[PDB]
Amino acid sequence: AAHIGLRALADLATPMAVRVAATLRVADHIAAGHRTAAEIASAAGAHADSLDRLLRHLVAVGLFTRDGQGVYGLTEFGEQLRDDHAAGKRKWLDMNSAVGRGDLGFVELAHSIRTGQPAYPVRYGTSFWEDLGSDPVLSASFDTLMSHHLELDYTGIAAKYDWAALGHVVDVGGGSGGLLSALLTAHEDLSGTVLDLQGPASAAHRRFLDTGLSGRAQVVVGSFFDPLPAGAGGYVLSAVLHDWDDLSAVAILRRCAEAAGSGGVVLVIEAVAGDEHAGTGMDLRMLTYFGGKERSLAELGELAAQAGLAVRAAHPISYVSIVEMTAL
Amino acid sequence: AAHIGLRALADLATPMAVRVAATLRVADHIAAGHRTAAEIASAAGAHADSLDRLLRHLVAVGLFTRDGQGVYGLTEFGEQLRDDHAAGKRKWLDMNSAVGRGDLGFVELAHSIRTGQPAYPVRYGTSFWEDLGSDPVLSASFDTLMSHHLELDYTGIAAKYDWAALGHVVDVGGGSGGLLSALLTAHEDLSGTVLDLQGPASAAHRRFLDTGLSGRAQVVVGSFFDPLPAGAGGYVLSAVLHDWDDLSAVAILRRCAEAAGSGGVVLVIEAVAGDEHAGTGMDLRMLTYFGGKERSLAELGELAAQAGLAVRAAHPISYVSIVEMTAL
Ligand SMILES: Nc1ncnc2c1ncn2[C@@H]1O[C@H](CSCC[C@H](N)C(=O)O)[C@@H](O)[C@H]1O
Ligand SMILES: Nc1ncnc2c1ncn2[C@@H]1O[C@H](CSCC[C@H](N)C(=O)O)[C@@H](O)[C@H]1O
Ligand SMILES: O=C(O)c1cc(O)c2ccccc2c1O
Ligand SMILES: O=C(O)c1cc(O)c2ccccc2c1O
Repeated sequence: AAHIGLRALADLATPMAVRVAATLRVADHIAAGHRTAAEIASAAGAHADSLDRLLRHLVAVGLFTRDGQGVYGLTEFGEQLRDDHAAGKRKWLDMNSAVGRGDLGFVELAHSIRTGQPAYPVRYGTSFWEDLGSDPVLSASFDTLMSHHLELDYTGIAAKYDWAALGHVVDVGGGSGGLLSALLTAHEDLSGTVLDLQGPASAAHRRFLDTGLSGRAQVVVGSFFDPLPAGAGGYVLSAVLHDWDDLSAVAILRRCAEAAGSGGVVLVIEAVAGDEHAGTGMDLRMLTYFGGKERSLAELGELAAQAGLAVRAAHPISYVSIVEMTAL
Repeated sequence: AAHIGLRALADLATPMAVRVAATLRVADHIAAGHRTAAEIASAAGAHADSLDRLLRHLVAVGLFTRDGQGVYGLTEFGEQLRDDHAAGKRKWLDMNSAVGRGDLGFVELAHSIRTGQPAYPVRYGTSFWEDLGSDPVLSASFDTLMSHHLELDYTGIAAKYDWAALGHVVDVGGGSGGLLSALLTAHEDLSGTVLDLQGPASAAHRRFLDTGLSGRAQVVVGSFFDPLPAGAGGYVLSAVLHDWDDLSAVAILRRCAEAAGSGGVVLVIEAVAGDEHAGTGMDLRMLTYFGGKERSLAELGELAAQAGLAVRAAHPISYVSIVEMTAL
C-alpha cells in the first residue's frame, strides 16, 4: 500500500466508520429490508440523522450504494459486512466482541511504543484476560473468535502431524476445545485434556459433551503458569506464546517441559514470523494487547533453550507452523 | 472506490502506527542521522525494541526502508512525514496538536452516530473549545493549524471577491487573524477587526503588530454568541458554521445579521458540502468533534433564513466557497 495520501493512510474516520457499521449491523438491516436511513436507524437504534452521514461516507468507501430517495444497498463488498457471510468478519469488527473492543486499544499505541507495555490497559484500566475473566459474555465472544481462527488457519492440521503417536495430548490454553476436538474426532484411540481458565474450560466441556467426545476428552481448569496435568504424550501451545512477553513465555514453556519430562513433546502451534498469516500488524496487536510478540523460529528456540527444550522440527501447516520441542 | 480487503479497510494498527511515527518525529530523526532503532528510539524517547517493531510495520506499509542490521531510511513518501516537508502534514497527525489529538476521538464514533451528540467529550471529558480554553499551548497549535488551512484552501481569495468595497470587515471567529491579514495586505484602504476568544485574539494581535497592520487591524475578545462590533461593512464567518450544530449556527448568524443590519453583508466562507476539499470524512470529523455539520448551499440558505438573512451569491474560489448573505 502507501500509494494513498499520507493523510489517507493515517485516516481514522473510515476504519472507525466501518467498525461502527459492523457494530450496528447496518449491512444486515439493509439486506433484511430496511433500506433508508430512517429505517436502518430505528432498526439499529441509532440517531437517524447521524447514521445517514455515516452511510454516505461508507457508500463513498464502496461498501454501500444509495439512490433516488436515499435507498441503500450493499455492494459486492458491503456484502462481507453481514453476519451470515462466509468470511465471518463482522464479528471481529463488532465493537462488542473481545477483538472488536480490544482493537480500539490501538488509540493508545503511543504508550506501548514508548514503554514496551500493553496499551489495552491504558484504555480499559485492566489486562485483557482480567477483563475476560470478569465478563462471561465478553470471554464467550473471544472463545467464539478463536474457534473461528482454528478454521481460517489450522485447516487439515490433524493430518499434517503424527498425533495418534502421542496417545494423550494436553492442549495447554486450548480454550473452547475446538482444536482438541478436531484432533480426537480425526484420531480415535487418541485422548486429550483441554487446560484453560473457567470460562473456556467450561465451553470446552460443553463442547465435548455434545460432540460425544467426553469419553476421550477431559477438561481441567487452571493456569498454565502452575503445574500442568503431568505425563502426557504431548503438550500443545496453540496461539498462546505470542500472547505473552518473553519471561512469561519461558515460564509457560517450562511448565510444559516439566509435565512432559523426558518422554513427551511440546508442540507450539503458532504463526511463526514468516507465515502467510503472521504480519507486522499481528505483532503490533500482540504488543498493544499484552506486550506479546510474533516470533521467529530462532526466537522461539532462544526461549525453548531457557526452558530446557530444543526445537527438533518445524512443519508448516496451512498458514502457520507446528514447532516441535523436546527436552534437551 | 476502495477494493482493498474489508479487514484492511477497518484497520487501526496502520493509521495509529503512522500517527505515532508522526508524534515521535521518527522521520526527522532518520534524516537527521539516527538510522538505527536503538538510535532513533533514544533520540525520540521511545522503547528501543517496541519502536523497532513499529518501524518494521511502517517499512512494510511503504514509508520507511530498512537494510540488514536495522538501518532505516525514508521512502519518497516517508519524506512527507518530515516536519519541514512542503505539505506540512506531520503536525496534523501529531498526537499533541489539537487535531492530531482530537481525531483520536473517532474511536468513540459509535456514540455520535448513536446519539447525534459529539464524541470528543466522551473521550476527553469536555468540549473541544473548553479544552483549548484551559490549555493555551493546545489552543496555540490549533491556531497554527487553521492558519495552515488558510494557505491550503483560500489561495487567492483576496481578488475572488470585492473586499475593499466593504470598507471595514469584522472576521467573526477570525482566529489568529491570518485571513483578515491577507485581505488587508491586499486592500490598503480596507480596515478590519478580528473577533475571537482570548487565545486566538492575542495571537491575532501579536500578528498585526509584527506586520504593521495594527493601524487598520484590531482584535476584540468575545463570544460570537453575544453582540458583535456593530455597523461593519462586512462580517466574515470563515470555517465557523460547520463547527456548530444548526441551532448554534443560526444563533451565530443572527448576531451577524444584527451587527450588519440592512446595510451590511454577512460572508460565510467555508467548503460547502458541494465540492473539492469538503467530504464525508470532514463531515464525520465535524460530527465527532462538536456535532457540527458540513452543509450544502441549501442547508446554509435554510439557516440564513432563520436569521433574517438570504443567500445572494456563492463564488466558488479555490477549493471552498464564499456565500454572500444579506438581510432579507
Ligand atoms: N493463565 C492462563 N492459564 C491458562 N490458560 C490461559 C491463561 N491465560 C489465558 N489463557 C488462555 O489462553 C488461550 C489463548 S487464546 C487461543 C488459544 C487456543 N489454543 C486457540 O488458538 O484457540 C485462551 O483460551 C485463554 O483463555
Ligand atoms: N463563541 C466563540 N466566539 C468567538 N470565537 C469562537 C467562539 N467559539 C469558537 N470560536 C473560534 O472560532 C474559530 C473556528 S476555526 C478558525 C476559523 C478561522 N476563521 C479560520 O477563520 O478560517 C476558532 O478560532 C475558535 O476559537
Ligand atoms: O488471530 C489470532 O490467531 C489471534 C490469537 C490470539 O491468541 C489472540 C489473542 C488476543 C487478541 C487477538 C488474538 C488473535 O487475533
Ligand atoms: O480543515 C478545516 O478547515 C477545519 C476547520 C475547523 O474549524 C476544524 C475544527 C476542529 C477540527 C478540525 C477542523 C478542521 O480540520
